[PDB]
Amino acid sequence: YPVYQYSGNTSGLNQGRLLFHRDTTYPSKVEAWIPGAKRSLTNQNAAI
Amino acid sequence: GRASQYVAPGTVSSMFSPAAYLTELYREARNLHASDSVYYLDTRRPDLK
Repeated sequence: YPVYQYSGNTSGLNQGRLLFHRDTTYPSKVEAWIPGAKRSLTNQNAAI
Repeated sequence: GRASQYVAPGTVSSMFSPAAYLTELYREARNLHASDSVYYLDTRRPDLK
């Protein structure tokens, strides 16, 4: 369940954060592939 | 990862299993007699441990 948080607007962030909720109980990582940008963010060793 | 690992309703890995029961019984029972006593549990049944 992703939400993108913008830098600024009272919360300066270093380049912004892609927030997400996940249901899995496994200690994995989450890839967020963005095909048009040909960019992908990854949360390595993401929290449950 | 204990809180992510749920077990079958009757398996050796379960806390409510007879293995778990055995584990508790031994852990406590073993100290009922002195280690140098002829009646010491481990002496009587070393295969148990």
